[PDB]
Amino acid sequence: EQESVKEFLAKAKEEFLKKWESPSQNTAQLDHFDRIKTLGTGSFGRVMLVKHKETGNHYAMKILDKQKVVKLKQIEHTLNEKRILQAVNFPFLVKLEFSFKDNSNLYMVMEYVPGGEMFSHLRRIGRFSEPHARFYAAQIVLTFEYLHSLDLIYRDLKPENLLIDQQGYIQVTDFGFAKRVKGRTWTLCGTPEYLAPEIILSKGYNKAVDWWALGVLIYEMAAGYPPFFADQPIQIYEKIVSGKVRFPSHFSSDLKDLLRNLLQVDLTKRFGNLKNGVNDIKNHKWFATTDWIAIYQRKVEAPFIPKFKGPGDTSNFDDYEEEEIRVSINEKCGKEFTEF
Ligand SMILES: NC(=O)c1ccccc1
Ligand SMILES: NC(=O)c1ccccc1
Repeated sequence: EQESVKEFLAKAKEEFLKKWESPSQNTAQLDHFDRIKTLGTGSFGRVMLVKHKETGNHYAMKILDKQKVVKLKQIEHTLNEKRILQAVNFPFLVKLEFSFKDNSNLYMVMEYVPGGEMFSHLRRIGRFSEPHARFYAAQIVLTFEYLHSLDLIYRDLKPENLLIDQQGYIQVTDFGFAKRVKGRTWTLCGTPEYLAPEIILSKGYNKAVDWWALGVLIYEMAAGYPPFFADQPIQIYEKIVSGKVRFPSHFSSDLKDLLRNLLQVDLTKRFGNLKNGVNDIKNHKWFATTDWIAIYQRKVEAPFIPKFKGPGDTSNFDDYEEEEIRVSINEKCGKEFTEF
């Protein structure tokens, strides 16, 4: 690799480790914000559009219920999420601006991206052309090069976690499954359609699972649907481990070849996990038109720009029941979340 890239990644790791070793804590509080709208929901939390009352800035606030995190055995994962997010810095990662906790909840306040999820745009248009899919894929390749060099595995690549910003670039959100890992890790987590075979088979796995997920994402972007689909998860898992994928006829030969090497069931043969690491992907003929430095510098004109009216527009997100956000008079799970 060019020394310029080596030195960049050395500095990136230095800066990450300084924040990793001394995480920021308790940098705002709930009554600093006005609640605007629910942007998304899950089994143990929600994401809200909020406005800071003194500055007028909008943010997306992820709120996790401590008692539900405990019950759903997500304690370590939520601590990972916040500790990693407060320590990273890359053009295609959403920025965490504040974090704090109270008697009931954990709070992560991040930059609001009004363009919405790639998922919505993909389903609205049907599929992306190869150039369009390649523009997004290149950003994920660089983001994984960054994360993996910090010994981080992402573990939740899917279109819902990729927001499209005002310049049409990706900002990856939701680090709920991200983890700092030297060697292997074992937790069953992710989203079924995107799981690598070695996760399904309960092996000790590594960063190669992210490269598998990139194969799934590129396939889904270019086809309009993911390569392994079924009504039951077990049926999805049978397809994933089988080593069989069918490509639409409109796929280019270069795209098929790249995907066979990312969707390689044998992790020891999968692109991104060989001796040349990420460069087997960056040098593949499907990426021959990609100017990697220009992508990093956000100098490439994007395939499209989401339509939105301003930093408070929620039109690109959908409508959810507006539920109360209660804070108990008594502290819950204090010990479990001491480090948050
Ligand atoms: N009540 C509040 O201050 C609040 C602010 C933001 C989100 C939810 C609640
Ligand atoms: N950062 C955001 O704008 C965001 C929006 C919705 C869900 C998650 C994050």
